[PDB]
Amino acid sequence: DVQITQSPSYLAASPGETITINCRASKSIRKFLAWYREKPGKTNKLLIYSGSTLQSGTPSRFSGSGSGTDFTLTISRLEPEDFAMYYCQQHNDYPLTFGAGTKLELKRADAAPTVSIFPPSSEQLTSGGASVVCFLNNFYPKDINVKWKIDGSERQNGVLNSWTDQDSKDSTYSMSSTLTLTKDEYERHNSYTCEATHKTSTSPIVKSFNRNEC
Amino acid sequence: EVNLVESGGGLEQSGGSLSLSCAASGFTFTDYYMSWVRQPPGKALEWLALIRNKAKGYTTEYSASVKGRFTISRDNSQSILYLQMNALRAEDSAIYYCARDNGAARATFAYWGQGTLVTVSAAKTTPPSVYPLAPGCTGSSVTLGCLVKGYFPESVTVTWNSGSLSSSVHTFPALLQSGLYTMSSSVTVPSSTWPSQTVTCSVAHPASSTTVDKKLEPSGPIST
Ligand code: NA
Ligand code: NA
Ligand SMILES: [Zn+2]
Repeated sequence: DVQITQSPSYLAASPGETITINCRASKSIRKFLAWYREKPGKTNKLLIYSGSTLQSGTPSRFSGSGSGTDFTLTISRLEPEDFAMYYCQQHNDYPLTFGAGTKLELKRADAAPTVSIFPPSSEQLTSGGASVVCFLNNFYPKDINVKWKIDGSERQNGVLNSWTDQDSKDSTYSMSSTLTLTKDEYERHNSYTCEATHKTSTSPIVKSFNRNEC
Repeated sequence: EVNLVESGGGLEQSGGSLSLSCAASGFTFTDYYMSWVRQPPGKALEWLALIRNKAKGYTTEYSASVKGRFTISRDNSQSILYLQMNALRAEDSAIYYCARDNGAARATFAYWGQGTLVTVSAAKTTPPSVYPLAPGCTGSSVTLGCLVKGYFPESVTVTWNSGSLSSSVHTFPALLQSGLYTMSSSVTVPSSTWPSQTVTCSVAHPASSTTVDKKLEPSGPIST
């Protein structure tokens, strides 16, 4: 009803940095904009309400401004705990409506993934299926390309990828890539390769195995 | 301190019903506005229903998306908040949270629960196949895993050696494939310790009352 556009959707920043996040309503909301943060395993917390009033307990490095259709959240000198998902919400009028969020990510040194490949298990082959699995663990930033090669030929069907959220402790990402085939399909070729291209090197990290080296 | 705990979430078919409740504590319940907000997967939080305080005589407001199907109510003596959900739709699938206002500004949410998951689907409760991920035909550290595939509805929990090398485990979120969920989990341990000592993944899927324990074995013969 009042639609709320949050931007940027994603921002990486350093501990000690100051940043600004934006929220824009499709029509005036007077001053009634609230800001929240979300973190995994924690309940949502209100930071600011009525545009610029700090919720009891919010650190003073948070400030809010705006009126009408354009607001902003500023956080000065980021603390580690400030890295989170931030939402805005208008509370001028029903139906209450939220922005889609700004992911505030902690910028750490670039790191290459550790890559591991797994053939399908006996157990899975017995059932008629064949999943080849590649883990790419502990890298940064999250952008990465994985390609799957069967007998040297790029495979672009049946790959599913999944990433973890940024790690609380080391600030890295990890992902799985899984190429799922039928048994028959799996047995008609020999070499299975997953290749990870990540900005830490112009050389892909390559992991393979031969069905018929075992 | 203030606590809100949601419950009653589960799987239903399209056209069924569900009742959610929210156990609230740590404030005078009747002094506050209480709401239900949901987060469908990949989408913005969506406010659904508000019930005001005693001062306001407990009047309600609804989102157009649940109006006439969902009804918010309060048990004031017990400090429980309810959401009765009738004529469920697959688009209703989401994590549902209960929330309380901050007192100064009545249409904000100072406290939330952790949420309860609601699935509306025609898929049937199905337990996972659990497959081991060990290296085939190495160095100082070894990565192992478990592929958990073909389950419904969420969630599953994967425990490695009764919680002991949960510092180096990675849990990959589930994705729907062929109507069913798949996820995997990995753990990284020193080569000094596996295959020398045992490593097991235990996979709980409460929906089907199933727990699978899978020992990771080294590359050995086809025989044995
Ligand atoms: Na690549
Ligand atoms: Na739907
Ligand atoms: Zn071939």
